[PDB]
Amino acid sequence: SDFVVIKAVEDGVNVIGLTRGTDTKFHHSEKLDKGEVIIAQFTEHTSAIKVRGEALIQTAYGEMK
Amino acid sequence: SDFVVIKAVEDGVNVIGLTRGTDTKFHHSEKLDKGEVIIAQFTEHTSAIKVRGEALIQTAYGEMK
Amino acid sequence: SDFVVIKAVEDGVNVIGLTRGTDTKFHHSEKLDKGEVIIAQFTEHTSAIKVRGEALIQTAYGEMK
Amino acid sequence: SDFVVIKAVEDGVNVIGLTRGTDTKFHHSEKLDKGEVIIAQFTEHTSAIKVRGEALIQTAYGEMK
Amino acid sequence: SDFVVIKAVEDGVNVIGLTRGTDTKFHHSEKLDKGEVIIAQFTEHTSAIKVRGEALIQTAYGEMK
Amino acid sequence: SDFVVIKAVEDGVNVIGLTRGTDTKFHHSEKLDKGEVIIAQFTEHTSAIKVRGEALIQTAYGEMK
Amino acid sequence: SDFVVIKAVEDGVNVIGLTRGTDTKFHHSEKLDKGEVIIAQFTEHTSAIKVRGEALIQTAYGEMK
Amino acid sequence: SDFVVIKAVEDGVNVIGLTRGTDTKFHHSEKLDKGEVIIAQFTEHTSAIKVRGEALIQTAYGEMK
Amino acid sequence: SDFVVIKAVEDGVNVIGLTRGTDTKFHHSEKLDKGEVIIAQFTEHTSAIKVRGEALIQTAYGEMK
Amino acid sequence: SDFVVIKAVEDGVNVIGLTRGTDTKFHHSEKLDKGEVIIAQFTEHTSAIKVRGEALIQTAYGEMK
Amino acid sequence: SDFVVIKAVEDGVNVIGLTRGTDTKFHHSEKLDKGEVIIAQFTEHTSAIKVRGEALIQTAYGEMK
Amino acid sequence: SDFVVIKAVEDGVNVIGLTRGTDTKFHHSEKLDKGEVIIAQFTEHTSAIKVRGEALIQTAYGEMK
Ligand SMILES: N[C@@H](Cc1c[nH]c2ccccc12)C(=O)O
Ligand SMILES: N[C@@H](Cc1c[nH]c2ccccc12)C(=O)O
Ligand SMILES: N[C@@H](Cc1c[nH]c2ccccc12)C(=O)O
Ligand SMILES: N[C@@H](Cc1c[nH]c2ccccc12)C(=O)O
Ligand SMILES: N[C@@H](Cc1c[nH]c2ccccc12)C(=O)O
Ligand SMILES: N[C@@H](Cc1c[nH]c2ccccc12)C(=O)O
Ligand SMILES: N[C@@H](Cc1c[nH]c2ccccc12)C(=O)O
Ligand SMILES: N[C@@H](Cc1c[nH]c2ccccc12)C(=O)O
Ligand SMILES: N[C@@H](Cc1c[nH]c2ccccc12)C(=O)O
Ligand SMILES: N[C@@H](Cc1c[nH]c2ccccc12)C(=O)O
Ligand SMILES: N[C@@H](Cc1c[nH]c2ccccc12)C(=O)O
Ligand SMILES: N[C@@H](Cc1c[nH]c2ccccc12)C(=O)O
Ligand SMILES: N[C@@H](Cc1c[nH]c2ccccc12)C(=O)O
Ligand SMILES: N[C@@H](Cc1c[nH]c2ccccc12)C(=O)O
Ligand SMILES: N[C@@H](Cc1c[nH]c2ccccc12)C(=O)O
Ligand SMILES: N[C@@H](Cc1c[nH]c2ccccc12)C(=O)O
Ligand SMILES: N[C@@H](Cc1c[nH]c2ccccc12)C(=O)O
Ligand SMILES: N[C@@H](Cc1c[nH]c2ccccc12)C(=O)O
Ligand SMILES: N[C@@H](Cc1c[nH]c2ccccc12)C(=O)O
Ligand SMILES: N[C@@H](Cc1c[nH]c2ccccc12)C(=O)O
Ligand SMILES: N[C@@H](Cc1c[nH]c2ccccc12)C(=O)O
Ligand SMILES: N[C@@H](Cc1c[nH]c2ccccc12)C(=O)O
Ligand SMILES: N[C@@H](Cc1c[nH]c2ccccc12)C(=O)O
Ligand SMILES: N[C@@H](Cc1c[nH]c2ccccc12)C(=O)O
Repeated sequence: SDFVVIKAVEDGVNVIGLTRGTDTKFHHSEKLDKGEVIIAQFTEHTSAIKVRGEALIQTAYGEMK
Repeated sequence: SDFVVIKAVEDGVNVIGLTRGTDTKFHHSEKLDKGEVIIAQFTEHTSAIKVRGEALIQTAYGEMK
Repeated sequence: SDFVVIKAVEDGVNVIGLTRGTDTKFHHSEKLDKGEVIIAQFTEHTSAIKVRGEALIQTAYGEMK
Repeated sequence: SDFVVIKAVEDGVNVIGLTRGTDTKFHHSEKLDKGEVIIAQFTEHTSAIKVRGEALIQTAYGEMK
Repeated sequence: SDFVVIKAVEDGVNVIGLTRGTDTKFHHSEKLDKGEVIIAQFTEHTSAIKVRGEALIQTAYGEMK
Repeated sequence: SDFVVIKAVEDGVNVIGLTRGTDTKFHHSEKLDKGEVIIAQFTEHTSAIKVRGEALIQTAYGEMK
Repeated sequence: SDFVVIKAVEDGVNVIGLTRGTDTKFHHSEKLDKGEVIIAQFTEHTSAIKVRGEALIQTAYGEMK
Repeated sequence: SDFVVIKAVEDGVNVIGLTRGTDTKFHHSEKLDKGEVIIAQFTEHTSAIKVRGEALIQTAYGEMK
Repeated sequence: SDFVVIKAVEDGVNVIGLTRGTDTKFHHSEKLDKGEVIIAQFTEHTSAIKVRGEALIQTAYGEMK
Repeated sequence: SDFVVIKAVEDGVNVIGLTRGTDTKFHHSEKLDKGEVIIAQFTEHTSAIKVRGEALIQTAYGEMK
Repeated sequence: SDFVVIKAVEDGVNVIGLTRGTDTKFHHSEKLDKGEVIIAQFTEHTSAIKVRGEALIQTAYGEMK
Repeated sequence: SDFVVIKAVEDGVNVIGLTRGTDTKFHHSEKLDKGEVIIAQFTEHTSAIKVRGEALIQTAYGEMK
């Protein structure tokens, strides 16, 4: 399954999972400080991912700075 | 499934999910402040995505600035 | 499934879904103001998409300007 | 499924769906004025598409000017 | 399924569908005037396509002028 | 399925289908005059194709001149 | 299924089908005179093809002169 | 399945597996000293991976430094 | 299935099929005179092919002169 | 399945298999002397691989020196 | 299935099949004199191939000289 | 299935198969003298391969000298 790579360029970046289904709610958040990385899949329960704060993002479609 | 990457260049960007099926309405709007990103899939419930406001958008077919 | 990316270059763009099946009718029209984007799939209900107004379009086959 | 992208270069372009099956009949027509686009799939009902008038056409096999 | 793109360079181009099966005959002829285009699939009923008249032809294997 | 594109460079080209199975016989011969094209699939019935006369041929493997 | 393209560079080229199975026998031959072409598949009954005489041969692996 | 390659550039890197499902918890943290590498898959149990500390990361989408 | 293309550069080339299964023996030898070609598949009965004599050989992995 | 190639540049490299499943522990350590190589798959039992010591590592995503 | 191409550069090359399964034994050795080629698949019975003597080898991963 | 190509650059190279499953044991070794090659698959029984001694190794991921 598809995934995203998220690296914090500054402290306090939040990576938020949004629920799959008829409803769209916050189900989990991970905080990244500068330099920390999360590699996160889309899953049965997560169909959208929100990132708050300055991050470097890589997906199958390229880089989002 | 396919997805889209949307980064807000200005405050107040709305990323809107439109319902899959015979009927079409907005089922969710995620508001992004400047710099925030959403990576969102097409899903059982979402078959079109509308973006209002100045955003950087990436899909399987490249970039839309 | 395949999808199309449509960006309005000027106010008053309409993105129209045509019904899949023996009958062909417009089932939904989405208005886009300048700068707004819709990323829309072909679906069980939609097998053709009509775009009226000045728009930038991307598909698997490239760009229409 | 495969699809075609058709943009009218002049007013009065007609995009015509032809029936799949033993018989080949016109089952629907869409008119495009200058700059208007249709993105249309081949489907259960449609196995050939006819275009009358000056149009820019894109398919999986390239551009037909 | 595979398809062919045929554009008439002169009036009176005929695009002819030949029947799939043990027997081979012409089940349909679509006449194209100059500039008109047909995008036609191979199908349950059509396993060969004949073009008479001056036409620009595109397939999966490139162009035929 | 795989197909062949055949264009007659002179009058009197014949495109001949050979029967699939234990037995091999000509089941159909299509005459092509100069400039005429046939796009023909391999099928349940046809597992080899013979071309007589001066023709331009395209397949998945390239061009024969 | 895979196929081969065979063009006679001289008169009297023979293209011979060999049987699939425990036994390897000649089951059919086609004669090509100069310029004539056969496009022939491997099939349920043919698992090897022999060519006698000067021919230009194209397969998925390239050209054999 | 998809995997990640993580190399510690300094001592004290932690590679953390997050649980797949409705709940998201850290189920394992692997410490890496300078120069040590982990190559870790996404799995039935693990649907996101967090990396803390200065690390070189490679995925299908390229490198993070 | 995969195949090999073998052209005799000299008279007396032998193309030998070796049996698939626990036991290995030659089940067929096809003798090629200069210029003759065999295009031969791997099959239910043939899992290795031996060529004796000077031949030009092409496979999925390129040429062997 | 995916695999990794690991070559020891110094004596005492350990290649460690981590268990697939809810629990994570080290089920095997292969010690490599200088120049020795292990080519190791991900498997039913191994879903992460840890390398301690100076090694040259290759995976589907390139080299890690 | 995958295969290997082996050409003897000097007399006395041996191509040896090793048995698939819990046990590993030589089940067949084919001698190749200078210039002779074997194209051999991996099979139900053969899961490793040993080549002794000076040989040119081609596989999906390239050439060994 | 995936395979590896191993050529001995010096005498006395040992290629060792390690068992698939909960246990990781050596089940077979092949010795290669200078210039000798083994092409070995991963299999039901073998999920890791160890090489002792100076060898040239090729896999799907490139060359390991
Ligand atoms: N338990 C979550 C873990 C997860 C995966 N991707 C995420 C993105 C954001 C937050 C959490 C996650 C899930 O399986 O869906
Ligand atoms: N619950 C929504 C979440 C979602 C996915 N993609 C979206 C695009 C826009 C808005 C919401 C979404 C869904 O599963 O469909
Ligand atoms: N990328 C996957 C995510 C996924 C995993 N399991 C799922 C089950 C149902 C729907 C989606 C999923 C998909 O869109 O398919
Ligand atoms: N409810 C519509 C939403 C949609 C998808 N693509 C579209 C294109 C145009 C208009 C509406 C749509 C559907 O699932 O089919
Ligand atoms: N791209 C997928 C989206 C999707 C995921 N799960 C679905 C379930 C039903 C319909 C569509 C979906 C599709 O068109 O199929
Ligand atoms: N491009 C898809 C559209 C689609 C999604 N779900 C469907 C269900 C039925 C028919 C078509 C669809 C297709 O042609 O298959
Ligand atoms: N109802 C038509 C819609 C359509 C798709 N492609 C077309 C091309 C031309 C005209 C109509 C169409 C169908 O499903 O087949
Ligand atoms: N009814 C025809 C339509 C058609 C498709 N391709 C064609 C080519 C030529 C003529 C007609 C056709 C069919 O389904 O087969
Ligand atoms: N390109 C598709 C067109 C198609 C869509 N839905 C279909 C249903 C039946 C037959 C054909 C189709 C095909 O020929 O396969
Ligand atoms: N009825 C023939 C039509 C055909 C397809 N390819 C051909 C090539 C040559 C001659 C006839 C054909 C068939 O289905 O097989
Ligand atoms: N290219 C397709 C054409 C096709 C569509 N629907 C079919 C139904 C039966 C036979 C052929 C077809 C094929 O050879 O299969
Ligand atoms: N190229 C196809 C031709 C084909 C279409 N339908 C078939 C049915 C049976 C045998 C062959 C066919 C094949 O070799 O398979
Ligand atoms: N009836 C033969 C036709 C054929 C296909 N490929 C060939 C090559 C050589 C000779 C005959 C053939 C068959 O189906 O097998
Ligand atoms: N009857 C043999 C024909 C054959 C195919 N490939 C070969 C290679 C060598 C010799 C004979 C063959 C078979 O089906 O297997
Ligand atoms: N990348 C795989 C991970 C995986 C392996 N086995 C699984 C079983 C269930 C769910 C996920 C998995 C996936 O998303 O599918
Ligand atoms: N190239 C095909 C030829 C083929 C068609 N039908 C077959 C039936 C059995 C064996 C082979 C075939 C193959 O090797 O599979
Ligand atoms: N009977 C052997 C033939 C064979 C295939 N590849 C080989 C490599 C070496 C020796 C023999 C073979 C088998 O089917 O497995
Ligand atoms: N390349 C095919 C050869 C093959 C065709 N038909 C077969 C039947 C049984 C075994 C092998 C075959 C394979 O290894 O599978
Ligand atoms: N037992 C864990 C091992 C694992 C795989 N990938 C990981 C990433 C981080 C931490 C642990 C792991 C699992 O199968 O899921
Ligand atoms: N890469 C494979 C590893 C694997 C092999 N056999 C397995 C059995 C069960 C689970 C995983 C595996 C996978 O994730 O699927
Ligand atoms: N490369 C093939 C070899 C093979 C052919 N037939 C087989 C039957 C059983 C096991 C292996 C095979 C594989 O690993 O699958
Ligand atoms: N009998 C062993 C043969 C083998 C394949 N690859 C190997 C690598 C090393 C040693 C032995 C092997 C097996 O099937 O697994
Ligand atoms: N018995 C182990 C062998 C193994 C494969 N990959 C490994 C990586 C590290 C250590 C051991 C292994 C297994 O099948 O999983
Ligand atoms: N690369 C193969 C190895 C393999 C061959 N045969 C197998 C049987 C069972 C498990 C693994 C295999 C895989 O992991 O899929």
